[PDB]
Amino acid sequence: KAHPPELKKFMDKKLSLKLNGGRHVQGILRGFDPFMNLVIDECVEMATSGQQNNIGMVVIRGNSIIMLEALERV
Amino acid sequence: MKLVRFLMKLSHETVTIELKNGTQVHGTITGVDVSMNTHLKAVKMTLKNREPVQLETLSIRGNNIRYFILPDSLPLDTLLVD
Amino acid sequence: MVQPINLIFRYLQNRSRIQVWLYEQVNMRIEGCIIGFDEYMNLVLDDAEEIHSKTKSRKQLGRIMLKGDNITLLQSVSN
Amino acid sequence: IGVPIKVLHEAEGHIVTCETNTGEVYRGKLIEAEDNMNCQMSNITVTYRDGRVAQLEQVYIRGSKIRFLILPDMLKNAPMLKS
Amino acid sequence: GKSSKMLQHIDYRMRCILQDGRIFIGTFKAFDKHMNLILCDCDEFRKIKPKNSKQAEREEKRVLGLVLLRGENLVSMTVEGPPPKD
Amino acid sequence: EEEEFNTGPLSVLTQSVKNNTQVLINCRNNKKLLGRVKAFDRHCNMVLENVKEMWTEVPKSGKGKKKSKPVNKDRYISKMFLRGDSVIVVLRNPLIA
Amino acid sequence: SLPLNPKPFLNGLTGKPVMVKLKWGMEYKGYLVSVDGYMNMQLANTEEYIDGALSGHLGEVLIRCNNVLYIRGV
RNA sequence: GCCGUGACGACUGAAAAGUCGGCAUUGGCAAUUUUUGACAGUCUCUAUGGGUAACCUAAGGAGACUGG
Repeated sequence: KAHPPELKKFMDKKLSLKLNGGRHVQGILRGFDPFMNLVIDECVEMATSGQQNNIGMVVIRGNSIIMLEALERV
Repeated sequence: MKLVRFLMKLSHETVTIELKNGTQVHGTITGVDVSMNTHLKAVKMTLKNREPVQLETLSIRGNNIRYFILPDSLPLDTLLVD
Repeated sequence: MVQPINLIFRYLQNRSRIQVWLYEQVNMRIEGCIIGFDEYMNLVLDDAEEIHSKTKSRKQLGRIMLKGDNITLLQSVSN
Repeated sequence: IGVPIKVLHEAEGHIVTCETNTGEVYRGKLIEAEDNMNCQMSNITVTYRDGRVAQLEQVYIRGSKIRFLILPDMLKNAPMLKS
Repeated sequence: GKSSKMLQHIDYRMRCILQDGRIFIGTFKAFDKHMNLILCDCDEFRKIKPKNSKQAEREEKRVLGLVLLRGENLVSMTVEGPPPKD
Repeated sequence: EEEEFNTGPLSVLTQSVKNNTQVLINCRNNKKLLGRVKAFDRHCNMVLENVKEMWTEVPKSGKGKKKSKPVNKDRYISKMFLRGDSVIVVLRNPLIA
Repeated sequence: SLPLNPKPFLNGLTGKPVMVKLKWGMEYKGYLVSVDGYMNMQLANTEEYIDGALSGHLGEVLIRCNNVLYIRGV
């Protein structure tokens, strides 16, 4: 207990992140903690309009992470 | 102090419970546990915007409770003693 | 590997202006300079602003402590 | 550790269906299931709330944001009939 | 005291109500601390729980099968029918 | 712990139980419960007496054409238990007076 | 400032005029009497601002921690 | 109900420490994956429903928006 999420496999891979609020971003996994809070580099916001905007390196709180999908092969 | 202990004493009382989802539950308490999970018998349960349904038994996850309406008769000062 | 908490510690040290995505509220986001933070990701922000994405309007706040409950996402802004 | 959790770990390597808190439906092979219900899957078919389908190679869903899972019936027989 | 209130209904057919308002009916085979539930031969209903609705009893019924439901999303449970013997 | 109930924000509840004074509880259900605190705990579960519950409603399109006017409502509840998560705000006042 | 944390900030703000925004968009202005470990909050001479406009003058008030979005000194 | 803690004991380890059984209670269980809530509220669409037409209705099913 106080377990890690099993995410080493996904380290330094490009990912597609579905967040709550119908929000979606894409970026490279740079790290994580036991709460599933993530560090995502070269992150891009995929606006509901279809337009995408570069936001750089960011922190996503694991709380609000619905789902992730790898855009690479692990 | 721990008020769930108080609720655990209310076996065989009849109560009305209002749920977080608006549902109204009237029945006789068979058991409250430490998580406030509540079990009843002879239950008339009215989901918001339905006519009641009667169930011989119903088991509620504690967190889904808004509040209990207790018997007017209930001797609270007795029950609050430990 | 970069740990998320450390990124924040970096934000703190840098005094980079930060934009926070809130939980289940898209029309408003919060901005400010992280002065300090705690184990619950509660943040102390300086010269903070409410940002209305719909109205293009900003509300001026000053000294803010934002509960971490609301944090969806943490980003940096050049401004 | 919970009885249902042991049965979930038993389904690792099997095809399972997962519905999220938002009602998206993911069907494919369960690679890894963590204690907190965090789920790694592969070769997915996803069916959105509008009905449309898509295909994904690799996914990972947080346990909290799962509403439920459907497991094979291959599991129903044993050994957990003791409880 | 007894802990039995769940263990009593084990092996029975059970009507479980979800937080969105769905109705899951299956054979109650296991539970835990969180009230994560194991439901064998489980179907989902949406429109009604029949009390002999003269028009029909069953609309939007779906066969699911072996279901594990997370307790977070459970609201309540009542006894639907006795255990199947099998 | 008692010290934290006594001097912390929950002293509002501690003070209401000791003085048998009224408090209004703004509640998640959009309802307000007005009454006396017989007991309370960390979570703000409470056992309440002489509760006046107040809320507001609409006829909700009684016409059939989306026409209604807001309506206040109330009801008396002598004895009841409130699960504390539903608490938004708890108000102490010159209410009891 | 050299690291100014949540807890001390709030403690410095006790004895002061504050306004708290709640997640639900209500706002409450008053003197912060105290806060506790869970970040429950006690105001005196509270006022309510809804839609940013003075609604009700309320007096002494407890706010449950989970409701709080943010607190501002003012 | 869940998990700690203190000794006693047993079994391993080079060590640091690790594992197991029974006993005991001076301990806790609202801060991201479950049980002390992010929920609350609004509006449009649909007859497999009724109606003589005109049309009225929306349980169920679908979508949009607010929380300044």
